[PDB]
Parts: sequence; structure tokens; C-alpha cells
Amino acid sequence: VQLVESGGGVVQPGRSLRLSCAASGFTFSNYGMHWVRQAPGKGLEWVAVIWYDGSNKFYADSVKGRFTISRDNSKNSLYLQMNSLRAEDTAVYFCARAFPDSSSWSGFTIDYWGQGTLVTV
Amino acid sequence: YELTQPPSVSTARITCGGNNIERKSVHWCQQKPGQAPALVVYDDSDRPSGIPERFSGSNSGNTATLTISRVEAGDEADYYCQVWDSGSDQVIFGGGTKLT
Amino acid sequence: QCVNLAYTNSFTRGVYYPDKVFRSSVLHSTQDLFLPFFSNVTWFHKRFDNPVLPFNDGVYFASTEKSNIIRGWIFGTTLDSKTQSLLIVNNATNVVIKVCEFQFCNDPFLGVYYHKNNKSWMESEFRVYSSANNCTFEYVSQPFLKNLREFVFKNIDGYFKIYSKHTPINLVRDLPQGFSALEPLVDLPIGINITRFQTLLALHRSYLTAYYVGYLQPRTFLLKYNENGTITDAVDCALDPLSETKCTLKSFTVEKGIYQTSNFRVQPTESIVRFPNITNLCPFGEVFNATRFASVYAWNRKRISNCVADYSVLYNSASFSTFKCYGVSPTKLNDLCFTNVYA
Amino acid sequence: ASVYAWNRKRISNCVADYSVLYNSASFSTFKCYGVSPTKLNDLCFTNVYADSFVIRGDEVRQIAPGQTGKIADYNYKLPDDFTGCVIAWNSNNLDSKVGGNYNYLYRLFRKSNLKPFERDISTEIYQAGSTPCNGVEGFNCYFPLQSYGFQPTNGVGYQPYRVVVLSFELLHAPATVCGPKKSTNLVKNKCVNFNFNGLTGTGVLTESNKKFLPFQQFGRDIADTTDAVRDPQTLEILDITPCSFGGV
Amino acid sequence: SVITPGTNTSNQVAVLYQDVNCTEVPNVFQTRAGCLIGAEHVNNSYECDIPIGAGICASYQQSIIA
Amino acid sequence: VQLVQSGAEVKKPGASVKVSCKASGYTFTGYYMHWVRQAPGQGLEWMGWINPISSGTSYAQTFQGRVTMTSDTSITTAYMELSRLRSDDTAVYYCARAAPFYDFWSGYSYFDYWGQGTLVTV
Ligand SMILES: *[C@@H]1O[C@H](CO[C@@H]2O[C@@H](C)[C@@H](O)[C@@H](O)[C@@H]2O)[C@@H](O[C@@H]2O[C@H](CO)[C@@H](O[C@@H]3O[C@H](CO)[C@@H](O)[C@H](O)[C@@H]3O)[C@H](O)[C@H]2NC(C)=O)[C@H](O)[C@H]1NC(C)=O
Ligand SMILES: *[C@@H]1O[C@H](CO)[C@@H](O)[C@H](O)[C@H]1NC(C)=O
Ligand SMILES: *[C@@H]1O[C@H](CO)[C@@H](O)[C@H](O)[C@H]1NC(C)=O
Ligand SMILES: *[C@@H]1O[C@H](CO)[C@@H](O)[C@H](O)[C@H]1NC(C)=O
Ligand SMILES: *[C@@H]1O[C@H](CO)[C@@H](O)[C@H](O)[C@H]1NC(C)=O
Ligand SMILES: *[C@@H]1O[C@H](CO)[C@@H](O)[C@H](O)[C@H]1NC(C)=O
Ligand SMILES: *[C@@H]1O[C@H](CO)[C@@H](O)[C@H](O)[C@H]1NC(C)=O
Ligand SMILES: *[C@@H]1O[C@H](CO)[C@@H](O)[C@H](O)[C@H]1NC(C)=O
Ligand SMILES: *[C@@H]1O[C@H](CO)[C@@H](O)[C@H](O)[C@H]1NC(C)=O
Ligand SMILES: *[C@@H]1O[C@H](CO)[C@@H](O)[C@H](O)[C@H]1NC(C)=O
Ligand SMILES: *[C@@H]1O[C@H](CO)[C@@H](O)[C@H](O)[C@H]1NC(C)=O
Ligand SMILES: *[C@@H]1O[C@H](CO)[C@@H](O)[C@H](O)[C@H]1NC(C)=O
Repeated sequence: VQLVESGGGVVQPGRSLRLSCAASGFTFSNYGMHWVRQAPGKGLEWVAVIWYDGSNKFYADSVKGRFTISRDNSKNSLYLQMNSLRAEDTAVYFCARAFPDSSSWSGFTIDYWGQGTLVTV
Repeated sequence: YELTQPPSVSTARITCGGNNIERKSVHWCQQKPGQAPALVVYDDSDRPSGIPERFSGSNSGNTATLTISRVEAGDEADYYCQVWDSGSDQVIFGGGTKLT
Repeated sequence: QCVNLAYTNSFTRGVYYPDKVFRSSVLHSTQDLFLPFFSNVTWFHKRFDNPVLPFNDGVYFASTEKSNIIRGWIFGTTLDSKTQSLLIVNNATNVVIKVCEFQFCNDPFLGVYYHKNNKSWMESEFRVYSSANNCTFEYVSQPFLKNLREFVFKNIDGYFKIYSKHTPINLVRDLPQGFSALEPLVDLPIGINITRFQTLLALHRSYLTAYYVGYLQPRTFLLKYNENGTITDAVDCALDPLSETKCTLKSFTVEKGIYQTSNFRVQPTESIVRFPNITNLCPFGEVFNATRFASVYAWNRKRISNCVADYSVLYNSASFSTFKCYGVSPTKLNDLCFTNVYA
Repeated sequence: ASVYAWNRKRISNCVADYSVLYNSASFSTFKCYGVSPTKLNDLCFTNVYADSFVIRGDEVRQIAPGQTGKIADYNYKLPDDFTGCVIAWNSNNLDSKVGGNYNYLYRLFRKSNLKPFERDISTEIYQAGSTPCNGVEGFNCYFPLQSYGFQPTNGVGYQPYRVVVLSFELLHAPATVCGPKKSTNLVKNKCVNFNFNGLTGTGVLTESNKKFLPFQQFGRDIADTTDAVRDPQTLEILDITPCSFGGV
Repeated sequence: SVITPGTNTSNQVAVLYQDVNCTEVPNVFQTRAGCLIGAEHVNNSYECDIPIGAGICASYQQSIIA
Repeated sequence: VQLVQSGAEVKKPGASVKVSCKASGYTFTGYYMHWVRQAPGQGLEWMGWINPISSGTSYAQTFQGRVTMTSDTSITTAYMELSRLRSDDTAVYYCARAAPFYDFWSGYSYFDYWGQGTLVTV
């Protein structure tokens, strides 16, 4: 089970950036996926989760309406489209494999993390 | 919903406070400097394969705890407390507790 | 928040106590909204499909289960925040009935799970609506949800009337034969517009990794009350010529013979309208907008003939303080012909 | 409310003292239909609807069964079998302002007449002619509503009147709204007059052996006349027979 | 009118459309009494059981016959 | 019936002017309020109307896109705002009352009451 992020880099405020994550070692289409970001000197902040079938997309309050999470099961890949980036969005972005949360109907925790890619705005 | 946990801890015990946190499942992940986080404990006290029996925990009342017995220098990492908030469908992370 | 996710015979089911009057050892003829006998009932059920159905004039609903999947229903029109909608949800201890400007999910449900895999402690995520503003009605009472559960939903005369029956059966793929009358469960003084409804299901997460719907019709039924005032049988008077005979004779048995039970009448298929082919309009304006009117003692009489009279122009005018018609309705004038009109 | 968008208050499960309203000096109109105003405190209803709105003085007469006019036709229609009371009073001191009160509207144009207790609050442009309006008012395309523009100096017929219509619901159902009429002790095995939650008659009351269901309030014989009642306080089922009589 | 044996025998019925043509109504037997549907007309003459009219009777013999 | 308009205005080209008209003595919403322009030495030109009950308007093709008519029934006042003023918009602007289109006797075809004109110089 491995996850590889790419598509990071340096952008200016107001411009967009698309990130992607390649999944292998497991059946991608059977698991939900998360994006999590970590600003330098800060703790982990959750960005979004997508269900294995791509039917349900949930976002953190701070990114809702700007970021879009999507998956391509055929290509075993996860995408995150970030529009209208701001200086506050500077962080290392990770993709991760979801794991069922026993205290919720369809809640998730995070099992496998990728190495992450740095995005500077 | 938010979690509250101390900046650092010198058996090491990392506390994670919340509002009636007992009703929520608490999960813990360990992040070493220069490395991605990894799951250590899930569903309060269960461990994934590869995690030493030294890692245990509990969840009661308004607090949850990650207990690490026989603490090693190799455990010097930032441990994060997280829950799923079914009220807003968000993953909620605490500040993160560093061990020394 | 919101999460994205066949026919059978009705036999003689769907009969309920038409009123709250005790009757015994008597055959009573009543006209009401009943499920027609031997009617087409739609049978509803990895995949998920829980469609919004029309309410029409009233609904017969039934389900057979031991898993308590059916928990409630949504009734309304748009089923969104624009209009009032009725929400009925049953839980372990109570039933909650509310009427609010609900913003319902496309796939509303109660997400059932075991709290931290404690099988002795079940919990549910209520995911039916995103909002419930300006609630006008609320009612809470006792919950009513092999085990066949039947309901009749009527929306009439300012009330949402629910009837129900709970019986064991020995079949799953269809409704049972035999007769059982549904008793009134609750009369809700709501008074809202309902055209559509859908069932609220309890879904275990593991399900995604049946019920019957009939419609009520204005039918005449002959109901048989036993000595204890229970309805034990019924005749659908419009089912067939024999049932019609039974209702005519006010009996569940018919003797050998020939009976006059009804009248046969061919119905019209078209409406044929034939008026004189003239286009000239009647000079009413010339009467109403005359520069000078006569004195009442010497009133003017204008004879109007051989013309097309559009009276709705006058009646729908905002300019008149009095417009009183005698011997004729003002809204039927444009459908009438006269030999003459005096103004 | 404006008469085009009249308010409906549903009244239930309470004691209704109507003599307080009827014996008031403050109302100019108090007309009852299908019921006598002096018998209201002796009656029970399944429900009472209180409809409230403002119209001008001359239009108060339109708030009655069998009436016509812009109000009766396009705003607030009563049924010909209406049972209830129409109560109105002059509100010139409340609903009129200098320069005109333009808050109170009425419907002036409509495609058709309202059904009884129908409420139409749309503002779609009215097509008076044959040409479609397409939402744009103009020639033969009217805005359906108009204001009263109530002013303190208007003649009485143009002064605002506040109207309350009390519709009485009389269904074969448990009565929930009853007058202040006090109850008495229940008497059985005697020839008595009786009144059970509005159900009056004369006869002998006895304990019933009839298997009433929890929802059934009274029973009837093959003649379709009441022959049993549920006592509204004790929930006891009582059989009713006529007092002994016969030819002499 | 509905022609039937008692329900103690059979739930089969025949329907007579009195003074109606069998071509107008919708075992179809046109009689002077009307159009009789559901009864099988036979040449065999029996004692009258259920009278139809104009010399025609019906009986249950199983099916309804005229 | 009285119609009282605002005082004279002096504007530059490209500026906007809003002329008010306070109505009294009648049911404000029972009539249309029209605006009529009179340039110096010229005749009368119809600009458009507003219907206070609905705030519906109609404008002459000449002014359409430049003129906005509004009203406030709480103070029985009508407004006409003419934007992107040109030198040839110098005129006396009148408010005038006319019946609504549903008037049986065609009271909408003419203007029975006029306010005192408001002069706008550009
Ligand atoms: C008095 O009333 C007459 C009759 O008009 C009728 O009654 C009026 C109160 C209104 O309801 C009218 O809509 C209704 O027809 C008036 O004469 C009529 O005026 C109308 C409107 O201009 C004429 O209609 C037009 O006719 C021309 C063709 O000439 C068409 O091109 C137009 O599209 C439109 O249809 C109508 O022909 C005319 N009829 C006669 C006999 O003259 C009259 O003007 C009016 N007088 C006053 C002072 O109001
Ligand atoms: C459900 O589907 C709709 C339409 O594709 C989408 O807009 C909505 O965000 C989806 N809901 C979730 C939780 O993804
Ligand atoms: C409904 O059921 C009846 C009774 O078996 C049958 O006659 C009819 O064809 C069915 N309708 C449909 C659509 O299957
Ligand atoms: C109910 O609402 C529908 C719109 O969904 C409308 O077409 C219908 O006329 C309404 N019926 C009543 C009685 O208001
Ligand atoms: C059922 O609903 C009622 C009213 O909302 C609530 O008070 C009660 O606690 C609920 N019971 C359960 C088991 O959720
Ligand atoms: C399961 O829940 C019940 C009811 O709250 C509780 O009594 C029991 O101890 C719980 N068992 C476990 C293992 O949590
Ligand atoms: C609820 O009612 C208030 C008025 O009392 C209204 O302003 C509000 O918009 C309504 N809520 C919704 C969702 O329309
Ligand atoms: C009516 O009730 C009696 C008990 O009083 C019972 O014995 C009898 O069987 C009941 N009748 C029917 C049809 O159940
Ligand atoms: C009041 O009436 C209820 C039934 O509606 C009855 O149960 C209760 O005992 C009565 N109380 C008194 C004081 O009569
Ligand atoms: C009804 O049929 C039974 C036999 O099933 C017979 O014994 C009885 O006498 C019949 N009754 C009548 C009225 O024909
Ligand atoms: C019924 O109509 C047909 C023509 O369609 C005619 O030939 C026949 O004689 C008619 N029979 C009777 C009884 O009227
Ligand atoms: C009755 O006799 C006629 C001949 O007159 C024949 O055509 C018809 O088929 C016979 N019907 C039966 C039931 O035998």
C-alpha cells in the first residue's frame, strides 16, 4: 500500500492549482480517500474526503466552495482541484486511505498516508 | 467541535479533551519529523498491524488518552488526536502533542 | 447532512373503519376512499432505490419485515423549503410528527450503526433534511413501527388521517388473503397540500457496501360488522356484477334469481358547440361610456341584437361598484344565448 | 392580514366562551350563520377556525354566504352552508395613516372565483385580453392586487374594518372545543335528559356491554340513531334507551 | 340485471343489458329482453328456472346457460 | 389632488439626476405616475410610467436604458432618475397622474394632474 502525491509548486494568490495522487498496492475503487494539509509549524488540518464510488464529497469549512475533490477509479488516482488559493493555504498536502469509524454511520479515520507535496501560495 | 491536548509531554500519557468525547471514537496518528503521519491507534484502543503492544489507550467522560509504556527515544514524535464529527461530516484534529 | 445513495394483488386488503361510530351485527354501506379489491399494488424494494411516489387521493402502504427498516414517511409537494411538508418518523420510544418548511435530501434516511460495534447499543444518524424552518405543527406519541404492517394515509377535510394494522403472516413475496380492517391511529389537524410522498428507511451501513403501495379511490363498500363491532368482511360494490348485486341487496349472499342492480348508459365522447357565425361585438361600451345619462324618471332603453356579447369585460372590470345578476350567474353569461338584450 | 392573504388560526382542545364576544359593545357586526349566537355556549365543535383580515366598511357585507363582489369572489369566500360567525369592527384608529395606509391589499382581478376558504396569494399578471402578458404589465395586462390606502378622513364605507370569521367545524368526531357549560353527575337507570359533549337527547342511561374500540365515541343501531355513548370524563360506555312509552 | 344461481352454489353470473343491442354494450346472446352476456345459449329446452323474458330462461348446469 | 416636485437641479454631462414627486389627495397606488419632459422651446415628451402598487414600469424608447423610475408608497412619492445626462437633457421634467390600464373609461390615455415642473440643467 503506497500513495504518491504530485502537482505541488509555487503559485500566487487568486490562481489555481491541481494536485494528484497515484494509488497502488490495493484496490483503489474499494476505499474512500482523504486530503489533509499541514502548514509549516502547525498541526494537521483536514481538507476533504471522497467515497470509494465518488458519490459523496465532504469538505472542511475553510475550503468548502473553493476546493473540489474527485477520483478516477479507472486510473487508480485521486485529484484535488484548488481554486482561488490564498496565502493562508500554504501547506504540505497529503493523500490518504480512509478507514471506517465505528462511532459513525459513514465516518472515516485515516489509515495510510502518502509523503505529501508542498504547495506555496 | 474541537479537541484540546497539551503542546508536549516528557509511561507517557497524552490527553485529548472534548465535549462528552466518550460518545465519539478517538483515533491517534504519529508523525515523525520529516515524515508522514501513521495510524497508531483507532477506535479508542485497537491497533493496526505493526504497532507495538506498548501503545494502548482509553476513552471516558470528557477525555481520551493515548498511553505509551516503556517509552523509547524512537517515539519522539508529534501525536495527533482525531475524531469524526457526524454533525458536520468533518475530521477534527487536535493541536498535536510532542514527546520528549 | 445529505448523503447520496413489480406488482402484486391487493386482494381484500386496505379496508379501514370509515368513521368512529360503533356498529354491531349489521351490514353498513359506506362511500369513502378505499383500496379497490384485487387492485394493482406496486411492489418496491448492490443498489439503492427509494423513489418519490405520488399521493393522489390517498395511499395504502404495507411492509413485511422483522428488521424494522421502514421508520417513517415524508409527505408534501415540492419536498423542499418552499412549502410546508409533513414528516413522520418513528424511533425506539416515540413517534415524531412535524410540519415544517423542510429541505429534504434526495435520498433521506436514518443511518443505523452499532455504537463502537456494541450490538446491545444501536444508534442512528438522522439524515432526512438539512433544515426545518417555521414549524407549524408538532406531535409526539407512542411508536407504531413475518410482521405485516399496514397503513392508510388520507389527506382530507383539514386532517391527515392515518389508519393502521399489525398482524403476523406466513408469506413474504405478496400480501395475505383474508380480511382485516385497519383502525384509526391518529387524526392530525394539519391542513396542508400533499401530492407526493416517500418512505424513510433505516439503513445499516453494511447494506450498501420491501413495501407495497396502492392508491385509494372513491368507491362504495358494504361493510360487515360482527357482534363485537369488528369489521370482518366487505364488498367492493364496483368490483364485478356479483358484488354489485350483493350491495344492491344489502347482503353478502345472493339467492338464485335475476336482479336489477344498475343502469347502463353510453357516455359522450365529444362536445359539439354550434353558435351563429357572427363576429360583430355588442355595443355595450356605447351604453356605459355615453356622455350623458337619462334621468331615472325618463330612463333610456337601448335594444341590443344580432351581435356577440362578451360580458366578462364588464364583470371583470374594476370600475363598477355594483354588479348584481338575477336569474343568471355572471360567470355563465358568456355561455348563454338570448333572443334580445335591453340596456 | 390583508384580505387577499388572510390569516387562519386553528382553535382546538379548549373552552370557548362566545358570550364574551357577543355581549361586547366593541363590535359593529356580529352575524351568525347556521347557528344562534345565544346558543353557542351550549354547543361543542370538533374544531374552530378563526380567519382574520382587513377590508373596507362597504365590503363587510360581502363576508357572508351567497355574496358576490371583489372580496367574496377573489379574496375571501364563504360556503353557502357556512356555520360560524362574522365579527367586524371599525379600525380607523389603527389601520389608517395620514397620506394613506398602503399595507392592506386586496385582489382586484382573477381568472376565476375562489372556492370556499381558498387562499390565493399569487401576484401573477392578470391577462384581461387575448394577448399573453409574459409577466409584463401594460395594456390588457394588470397587476392583480390593489391597496385600500386607508386614511383617517375617509367616509365610513372606506374606513378599515377588522374582520374575524369563526367557522365552526361539526364532524362525526370527538368534539374538542366546548362552551363553559358545567358538567353534572352521571345518572343511570332513570329517565333523564342528557348532553354528552354536545350530543343531546332524552332516555335512560345504563352500563353498556358493547365492545367499543378505543377510538369509537358513540354507537348506532340499525336505524342509524345513537344508542350508546362514551362518557367524555370517565370513558364509560353507556347504552341509551328511550323512556318507557306506549299507546293508551 | 344480473342473472345468478345462489352464491351458495356458484359465483358465476350472467349480465342482461335490458333493451340494449349487443353491439352497443362494450357468450354473447341477443334476445328480445336485451343482450345477455355470460350465458351459453343452447337449443335444448328445459323448464324455466331464472326468467329472462320473451320465452327465454337461464339456469345453472357447470355454467350458466340460456 | 396635488403633485409636488423637487426643486431645480444643475448637473454636469455624465451625471445622474433624481427628480422626486410627492403625491397627495388621492390613493397613491390607484394611479400610474408618468414623467413628461419639456426641453426649452420644445413640446412635451413622454418618458415612461411607474405603477406604485407593483413598481412595474414602462419607458419610452428614447429614454429606455437611461431612465429608471421608482416609488415609495410609504411616503406616496415617485422618483425618476435619468443617468448619463447629456446637454440636450436640459428640460423641465413633470410628473403626471393617469389611470391604470384597467380603467374602464380609458383614463390611462391622458394625464389629469400635473406637478410643477422641475428644471434640470446640464
Ligand atoms: C366608448 O366605447 C366604445 C366601444 O368600445 C367598447 O367599450 C369600451 C368601454 C371598451 O371596453 C372597449 O375596449 C370596447 O371595445 C368605443 O369605441 C371602440 O373603441 C375601441 C378602442 O379604441 C375600438 O377598438 C379598436 O379598433 C381598431 C379598429 O378601428 C383596432 O385596430 C384596435 O386594435 C382596437 O380593436 C373599437 O373598434 C371602437 N368601436 C366602435 C364602434 O367605435 C368608444 O371609443 C368609447 N368612447 C369613449 C369616449 O371612451
Ligand atoms: C450529491 O450529488 C449532487 C449532484 O451530483 C452533488 O451536487 C452533491 O454535492 C452530492 N452530495 C455529496 C455529499 O457529495
Ligand atoms: C394488475 O394485476 C391484475 C390482477 O392480476 C392484472 O389483471 C393486471 O394486468 C396487472 N397490471 C399490471 C400493470 O401488471
Ligand atoms: C399543491 O401544490 C402543487 C404544486 O406542487 C399545486 O400544483 C397544486 O395545485 C396544489 N394544490 C393545492 C390544493 O394547493
Ligand atoms: C425519540 O424521539 C423523541 C422526540 O424527538 C426523543 O425525545 C426520544 O429521546 C427519541 N428516542 C430515541 C431512542 O431516540
Ligand atoms: C453496550 O451498551 C450498553 C447500553 O448502554 C451498556 O450497558 C454495555 O455495557 C455496553 N457494552 C459495551 C462493551 O460497551
Ligand atoms: C421563516 O419565517 C420568517 C418570517 O417569520 C421568514 O422571514 C423566513 O425567511 C422563513 N424561513 C425560511 C427558510 O423561509
Ligand atoms: C366476540 O367477543 C366474545 C367475547 O365476549 C368472543 O367469545 C367471540 O368469539 C367474539 N366474536 C368473534 C367473531 O371473535
Ligand atoms: C378528567 O378527564 C380524564 C379523561 O379525559 C380522566 O382520566 C380524569 O380522571 C378526569 N379528572 C377528573 C378530576 O375528573
Ligand atoms: C346451502 O348449501 C348447503 C350445502 O353446502 C346446504 O346444506 C344448504 O341447505 C344450502 N342452503 C340454501 C338456502 O340453499
Ligand atoms: C344490432 O345492431 C346491428 C347493426 O350493427 C343490427 O344489424 C342488429 O339487427 C341490431 N340488433 C338489435 C337487437 O337491435
Ligand atoms: C342450435 O341449432 C342451430 C341450428 O338451427 C345451430 O346453428 C346452433 O349451432 C345450435 N346451437 C347449439 C348449442 O347446438
